[PDB]
Amino acid sequence: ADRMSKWTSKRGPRSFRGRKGRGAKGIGFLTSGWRFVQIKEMVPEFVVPDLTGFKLKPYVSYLAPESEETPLTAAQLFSEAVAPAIEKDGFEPTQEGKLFQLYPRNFLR
Amino acid sequence: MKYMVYPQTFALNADRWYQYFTKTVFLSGLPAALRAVACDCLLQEHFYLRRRRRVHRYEESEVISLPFLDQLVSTLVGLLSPHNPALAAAALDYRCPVHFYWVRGEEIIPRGHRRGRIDDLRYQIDDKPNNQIRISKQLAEFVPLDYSVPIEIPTIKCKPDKLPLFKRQYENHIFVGSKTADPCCYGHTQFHLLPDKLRRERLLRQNCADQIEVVFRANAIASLFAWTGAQAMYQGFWSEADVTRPFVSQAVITDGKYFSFFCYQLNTLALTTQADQNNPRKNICWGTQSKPLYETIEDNDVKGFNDDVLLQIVHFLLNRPK
Amino acid sequence: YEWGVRSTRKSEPPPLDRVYEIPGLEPITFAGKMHFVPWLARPIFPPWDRGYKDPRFYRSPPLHEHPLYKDQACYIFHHRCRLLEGVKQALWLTKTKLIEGLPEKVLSLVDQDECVLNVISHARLWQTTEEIPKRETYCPVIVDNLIQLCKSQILKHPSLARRICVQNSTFSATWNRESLLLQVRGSGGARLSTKDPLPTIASREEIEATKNHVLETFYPISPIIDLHECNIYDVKNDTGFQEGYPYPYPHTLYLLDKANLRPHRLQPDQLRAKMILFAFGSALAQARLLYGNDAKVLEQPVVVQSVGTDGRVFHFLVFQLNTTDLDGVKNLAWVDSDQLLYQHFWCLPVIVEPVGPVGFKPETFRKFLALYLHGA
Amino acid sequence: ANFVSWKSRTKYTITPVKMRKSGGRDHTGRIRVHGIGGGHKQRYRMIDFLRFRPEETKSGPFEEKVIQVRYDPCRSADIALVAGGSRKRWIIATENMQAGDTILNSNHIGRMAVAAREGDAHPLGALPVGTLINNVESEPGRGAQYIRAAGTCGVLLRKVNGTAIIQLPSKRQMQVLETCVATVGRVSNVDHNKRVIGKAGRNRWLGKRPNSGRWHRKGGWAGRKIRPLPPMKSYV
Amino acid sequence: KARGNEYQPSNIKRKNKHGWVRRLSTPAGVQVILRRMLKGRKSLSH
RNA sequence: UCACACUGACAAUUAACAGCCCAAUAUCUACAAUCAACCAACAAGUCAUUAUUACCCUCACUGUCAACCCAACACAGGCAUGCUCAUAAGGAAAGGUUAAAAAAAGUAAAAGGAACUCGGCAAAUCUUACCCCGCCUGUUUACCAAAAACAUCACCUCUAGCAUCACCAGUAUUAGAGGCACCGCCUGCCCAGUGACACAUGUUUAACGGCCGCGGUUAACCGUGCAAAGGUAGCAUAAUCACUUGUUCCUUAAAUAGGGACCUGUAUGAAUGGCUCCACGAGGGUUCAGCUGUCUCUUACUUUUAACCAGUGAAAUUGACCUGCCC
RNA sequence: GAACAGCUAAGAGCACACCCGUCUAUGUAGCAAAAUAGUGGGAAGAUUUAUAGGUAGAGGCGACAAACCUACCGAGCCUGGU
RNA sequence: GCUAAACCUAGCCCCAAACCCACUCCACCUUACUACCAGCAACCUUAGCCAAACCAUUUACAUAAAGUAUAGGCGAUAGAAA
Ligand SMILES: [Mg+2]
Ligand SMILES: [Mg+2]
Ligand SMILES: [Mg+2]
Ligand SMILES: [Mg+2]
Ligand SMILES: [Mg+2]
Ligand SMILES: [Mg+2]
Ligand SMILES: [Mg+2]
Ligand SMILES: [Mg+2]
Ligand SMILES: [Mg+2]
Ligand SMILES: [Mg+2]
Ligand SMILES: [Mg+2]
Ligand SMILES: [Mg+2]
Ligand SMILES: [Mg+2]
Ligand SMILES: [Mg+2]
Ligand SMILES: [Mg+2]
Ligand SMILES: [Mg+2]
Ligand SMILES: [Mg+2]
Ligand SMILES: [Mg+2]
Ligand SMILES: [Mg+2]
Ligand SMILES: [Mg+2]
Ligand SMILES: [Mg+2]
Ligand SMILES: [Mg+2]
Ligand SMILES: [Mg+2]
Ligand SMILES: [Mg+2]
Ligand SMILES: [Mg+2]
Ligand SMILES: [Mg+2]
Repeated sequence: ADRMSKWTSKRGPRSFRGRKGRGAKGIGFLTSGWRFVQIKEMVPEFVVPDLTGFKLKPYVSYLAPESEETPLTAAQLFSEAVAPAIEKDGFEPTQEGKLFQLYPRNFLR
Repeated sequence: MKYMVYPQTFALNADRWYQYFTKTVFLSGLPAALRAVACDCLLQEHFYLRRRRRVHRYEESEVISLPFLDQLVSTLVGLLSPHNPALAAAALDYRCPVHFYWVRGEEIIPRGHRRGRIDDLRYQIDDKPNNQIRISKQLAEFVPLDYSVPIEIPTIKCKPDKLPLFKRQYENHIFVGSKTADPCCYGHTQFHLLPDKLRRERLLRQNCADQIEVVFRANAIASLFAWTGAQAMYQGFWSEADVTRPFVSQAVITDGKYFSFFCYQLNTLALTTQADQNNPRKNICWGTQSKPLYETIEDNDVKGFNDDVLLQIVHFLLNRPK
Repeated sequence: YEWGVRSTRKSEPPPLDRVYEIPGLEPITFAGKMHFVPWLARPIFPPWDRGYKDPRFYRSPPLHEHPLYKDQACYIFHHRCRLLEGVKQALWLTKTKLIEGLPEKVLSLVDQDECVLNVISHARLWQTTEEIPKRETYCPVIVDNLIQLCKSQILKHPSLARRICVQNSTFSATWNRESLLLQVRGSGGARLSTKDPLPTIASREEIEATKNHVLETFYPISPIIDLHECNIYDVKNDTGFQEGYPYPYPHTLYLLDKANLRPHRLQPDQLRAKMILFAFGSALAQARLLYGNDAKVLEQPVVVQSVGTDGRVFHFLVFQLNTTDLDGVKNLAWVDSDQLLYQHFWCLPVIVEPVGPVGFKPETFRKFLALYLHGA
Repeated sequence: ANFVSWKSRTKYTITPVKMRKSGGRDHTGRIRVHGIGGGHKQRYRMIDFLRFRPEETKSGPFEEKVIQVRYDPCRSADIALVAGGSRKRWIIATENMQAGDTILNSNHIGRMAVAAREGDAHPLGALPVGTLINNVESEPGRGAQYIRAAGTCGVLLRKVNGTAIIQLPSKRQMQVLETCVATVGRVSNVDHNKRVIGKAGRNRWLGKRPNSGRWHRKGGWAGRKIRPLPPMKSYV
Repeated sequence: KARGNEYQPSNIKRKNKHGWVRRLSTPAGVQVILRRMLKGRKSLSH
C-alpha cells in the first residue's frame, strides 16, 4: 500500500485492471455479449508517400552555409503571398463546412 | 497446469506444432435425389426460411450455417439408412463436447522454487463438434498396423509456449460422446464448423492467405486425435498399455461454402518420453484441399453446384464397420 | 393506494429563480460559462435534438406516432403466454371439440424397447460429462433421439424419406371471435414438414353432427385474461417459408420446453392449451396459403399434430381444421394427456436401487411411432 | 449514507417483487427500532387492498373467481390470488375460501339488505345489521387499512344517516361513510395466536433480533391501567 | 488471538474510502487536500 | 562481503482464462431447491419476454514472472474456492565432540491404586449413584474471570384507529416499549408514600415496595396499641450476616465434606417469582467396582536442553568497588 | 455466492475439514506487543466465511462484557486553544 | 594507534522597499494522472483551558489623554472616546 507508486493497470483487482488501462486510444466500441466491433474509420491510416526519386537525406553536409533564423509568422506569409493582393488593385470567413478545419483540431498532426 | 489446446485456432503455421505435439504423419489425398435434397436444404435457410429478426454478419454462422448443416446431416443419415444398415441403429449427438487428456515430452522448470525438477508438460483438447454419429461396432483398419511412410515429423526448435498456446489448470476430462457405460462408443464421421473468427474473408483481408487450409488441417487433426485418444482410453488402453488394434476415424470440416475431408489412423497412445525411445510407430492423418460446394446462390437458385463433394460425403457416410 | 414512492421516483427539480418572473430583462445566468456555478441564476436550456441518427443511441417515437398504429387492441399469443383456466380456454378460443382418446387409424397403424431404454439412459446420464444433468440439456436431446429412432424405420416404409425436421420455424394467423381480433406467433422448437398433405381422419358426417354441442364457457373469467395485449401488431399473416419450397405441408409440431426450474415450466394443462393453439394457428395459416382469406367452410380439411415436452411427462394432440369461419360447424381434436414414459431415474446409486429408469411403459413409444407414421 | 428503498414499482405487477430487508435502519443508517434484522429472504407480492376498482372501459359491477390460496410471508394472514375479467390482482383471503369459489364485487347501495357470502364485498349501505367485516376503508376510494390481520373481524353496530359505526376488533367504535366498500367475514388463517413458536430458530427466521440485555427498572407505566373505551372517532 | 494483523489489504475499499472523488465530494476532503498541498507532500490522495 | 536471496546491465508474461457491455416506446415473470419422479413440509423461496422503430462498421484494451499476502523480520501467528485425504506433488527435527547438575516432551515397573494435593489436575484404564444453579442450544469480559450472568420459546404489563425514507410497502390474532422465562402446583393483601392512568377524590401493584409489638394462660387461647395489610402455600440452616462443627440417621475404622426429616429464617419466600420434574450444561460438590509413580521410595533410557570447538550476536541493569564473618 | 466427509437415525448423538479456547507444561525482550502439543464445546444451523455498501465520540453498536469502535477506550487518534 | 573529534558552503532568522506564482507534448474530478453520450451541491453567535486559590457572573486574542470616566456574586479583571 504505497503512496508514491503511479496508479496504473498493475495495482487494482480484476475489475479495476479490466476497466483501467494505458493511454493507447481505443478504436471501436463494445456491444452485445462481449463483442467488440472495430470501426475502420477510427483506425489510424498512415498516409505513406512514395520515396522513389527522393534526392534528400536525413543528414546534411558540412559544406553548407550558415544563415540567420527567420521565424515564419503571419506577416511574413502575407508579404510572400502579396502578388494577387496587389494585382487586384482567397480567404474563408467561416470554415464550418470545411474538411481540414483550422481552429478546431479536426485532423491529426 | 496444462496447455489448453484449441482445435479451432487462429495461429500461423500451427499445423507443424500440432503434429509435433501429437506425433502424426500428414499425407495429401485419401486412403440425383441426394443432390436435390442438398439443394433444397441449402435454399431453405438461404431464402425460404423467413427470419423474424434481421440477421447481421456476426450472427450468420450461428443462424444459417449450423441449422443448415444439421438438416443436411439429418437428411443424409435418413437417406443412407437402407444402403447402410449400420446408420439406423447409430446414435447421433447434436452438439456434444469432446475432451481428451495426454502427456507429451518433458520440461524443466525455468525459474521458481521448483527449479531443477522434471515436470512433464501436459495437454488437453476440448473440441465441441456440431454433431457426430456413433455406432456400437468399430470401423475397419484401412491402413495396417505399423507403417513406414518416410516423411519425418516437424521438430519445433523452441519452447511450445511461444505459439499462442498458454497453460491452465482445471478438471481433466476424457469424453467422446457418452460415458464408458454405453455400447455406442465407436463412430466414423464427424462434422465441425469454424466461427466468424476463422473466416477465409478475414484471412484474405490480412496477409495470412496461406493459412486458410492450414487452419482447417490443424482443426481436423486436433479433433481426430482427441476423438481417437478418448475412444481408446474408453477401452482401457493408455500410455503404458499401448493399443493393440488401430482406431480409425474420419471427420469433415467446412466454413459455409468450401468443404474438405480428413482421415486418421491411431497407431499408438504413449506420447511420453518414457515409452517413445523404442516406439517406431506413429499416427497418420490424410487430407485434401478445400473445394467449393457451390459458387453462389441467386435469390432461390444455385449457380455452379459441385457433385464431387456430395459423392465424397456419401462415400464417407456409407463405410460399413467390419 | 398509489404505487411509486416519492423517494424512488425522479426527484422534483428545484424552484425556478425569482429573476425570471420579472417582465422582462436578461437574467444574468451562468450560460456564458461551461460549468455549474453556485451563485448567479439558473438558465433554462432548450430541448436539444440530435441531428444525425446513431444506432447505438437512438430514441424511438411514442405510441401516438407509428406506421400501423391501430385502435382495436389485438391480443397476441406466444410460447410465453401462460394460460390460466387450461384446456377449456384454448377450446373456446379455437372453437373445437375435445375427445379423450386418440383416433382409430393412428392406433391401428401400430401393428425395440431395449433401444428406447438405452437412449433414455444416455440422454439422462451419459449425454454430458458432469453428473445429474439438467432439463435444458436432455430435453432437446431426448426429442432429437426420439425423432431419429422414429425416422430410422425408413427401410420398412420407403415413404418416410419425403420429410424433414427443421428447427427455427415460425408462423402467424389471425381470426375473429365475437367479435374482437386475435393473433398467434411461431414456436421455439422443432417442426416436421411433409411434401404431401395428411389424410382426413374424421369424415363430413362428424363435422355436420358436431353442430349439436356448443362451447364451454367460464364466467366471469375472460378468454384473454393471460393473453398479451399489444398494440401495433400488423394483421398481415405470414408463414415460416416462401412460395415454391419443398416440404410445405406440416405434419407434427415438435415444440419443446427447456427450463431447468419448475416455475419456468409450462404445466401440463397450459402446455396442452398452447399446443392446441399452435396447431390451430398452423392449420389456419396453411388453409389461408392454400385457399383464400375469406371466411367459409373448407372442403379438404387439413391435419396438424404436435407432441408434448419434458423428458418424463408426454402429451399428444392431433388437430383437424375443417372450418375457417369462426364467429356453424366446428373442429375436433384428439388428446392423450399424462402419458409419461418412465416414472423416475436414478443417476447415482442410493443406499437398493440400480442406476436406471423405473416405471417404463412401451405404449408411449408405440403412440409416438404411430404419430410419426400416420401418412406412411 | 446510501439507502434506497426497494419499493420501486409503479406498475402493479403480479410477480413477487424482490424485497430488500432493512434491519431497522433508516435513510441515515442508525437503528430506530430494536428487534428487526437477521431473517430468511422473502419476496413481497403487490397486494390489491382496494377491493372495488373496475378495469379499462368498465364501470358496472363484475364477478370474480378464486384460483389458488397461497401464503404471504410479509404478514400473518394468508393470501389468495383472484382473477377478474382480463387481469389479475392479489387480495387478502377470507375464511372458508376454497379454490374455484365465486366472489361478487359490487358498489350499488341497494334499497334493502343483501345476503353477502363469506367472500364477496358490498357497501355498508347494503349489509345487514350485525355482520362481521374486515378490510374496512377510511374514506371513499382510499383503500383497505383497518381489520387486515389473521382472524381479525369487526362487527357492524348500527347506521346513522349516511354513516355507519364499525366496531373494530379492539372494542373501539369508528364511524365510516356508508358509500365506502368493505369485505365481509373474517380473515383466513384461523388459530394463529395459538401457533406455538417452539424454538428461537423460527423467531430468528421470521426476522426478529433478541431483546436487549439492559435490566430496565419498571416505573409507573408498568402497572395495570384499567382504562375505559375511548370516544368514537369519525371521518366526516 | 493474534491481534497484530489489524490491516486487511484491499484496493477497492481503499480507493472508495480515501479516494479523490470521495474527498472532493465534501469540503472535508477539499480542506484535507489543501492542507496536504500547503504542507508540501508529494502524494495528496491514494 | 553459518557460509557464498547484495549491487550495475540483460528479458520474459503474448489470450482463447475474467472483465472492459447490452438504444428506446409501452406489456407479459403464481404453481420452489432438496437426483424431484412417490411422500413430506415451512424459514414461502437463487436464473425466462412481447410488436415496432434504427442497425449487416467486427476480434481492439487490462494481469499472465517468482521462493509472493497481513503481523517492525527469511516470524511455530491468520487466510476462501475445485481436486487426492498420502499421493505422479510438497520438505530436512541432527554445524561437530561429551553425557555436568536442573527443566520440558515420551517410554517401564516388585506392593496399595487417590492413602499426596483445597480439588479424580497432564497419564488410561473409562463409566455409575446422589445434590445446588440454569429450562435447552447458543452469546458473554478479543487479551488472566466463558459462569450460577445475557438470551431463549411459554406467561403477563403499558402505548397506537394508522400510508409513504426504517416501523411498513404492515393494520388490536398487528406494531412499538418491557419483568421473568417451557412443561406440573401455582402466583394470597395493599395506593399509606413515589410514579402512571384520573378530570367522577377514584384505579393501578405480574410498578417502585411493605405484609406487627406487648402481658398472661412449648402452646390453643384471652386483653391491649398501631396500621392499608400484619409472611399465604412452600422450602430450609440452603449460593441465604453473626449464634451455626445446630438436633439426628447413613455415608469413612477416623467427615466444618455429601444426602435424608425440624425450625427463634426476629434479615427465606410465591413473574426481586416459590416448590417438584423426563431430557441437557467444558457451570459447582460427594461417591461404589477398575486404575495412573500424586505418595509411600524413585530410578534407567530417547529428544530439546545441558558441557567444549567456529561465527552473527544482544536486553533489563551499572555512582566508583581493591567486592569477607561475629558482637 | 461458498462450506459442512462418514456412522446410528428432531434448531437428534459421535465424528473430517472448519468456528470457539475450560486445563496441563514452556516463555513473558518468548516464534508470537497473546504463541506451542494433548486433554475440549459446536460442526444441517440462532453456524462459519470470500466481495462491496451503511450505522462514529454532547456518539454508533450491544443474545448487557456499561464490553467493542485499527495493538493502551468508564469513552480514540491529529490540528489550534497546550 | 585502532575506534574517534577540527574545518564553511549550502541555508536560515530579524528588518527596509516592492503588492508575488500559476499552458514544452498529453491526462487531471469515474478507481485525478482514465479521449469519446440524457441531471440535489456554500450563505448559521466559535467554544473551551486559564484567573478569581473552587466556580456557576466575568476573562484581551505613533505618543499622550489613561489605565481617568465606566462595567464587574461592584473582584478577579475589562476598558475607551471628546
Ligand atoms: Mg420479551
Ligand atoms: Mg432482561
Ligand atoms: Mg502463474
Ligand atoms: Mg508482531
Ligand atoms: Mg536442521
Ligand atoms: Mg547443536
Ligand atoms: Mg507401579
Ligand atoms: Mg488427600
Ligand atoms: Mg496428607
Ligand atoms: Mg482429568
Ligand atoms: Mg445454561
Ligand atoms: Mg454477539
Ligand atoms: Mg477474558
Ligand atoms: Mg468471544
Ligand atoms: Mg477463559
Ligand atoms: Mg437469565
Ligand atoms: Mg404477588
Ligand atoms: Mg447463616
Ligand atoms: Mg476429599
Ligand atoms: Mg452449552
Ligand atoms: Mg561460542
Ligand atoms: Mg446438532
Ligand atoms: Mg456435537
Ligand atoms: Mg450487569
Ligand atoms: Mg502539557
Ligand atoms: Mg481558576
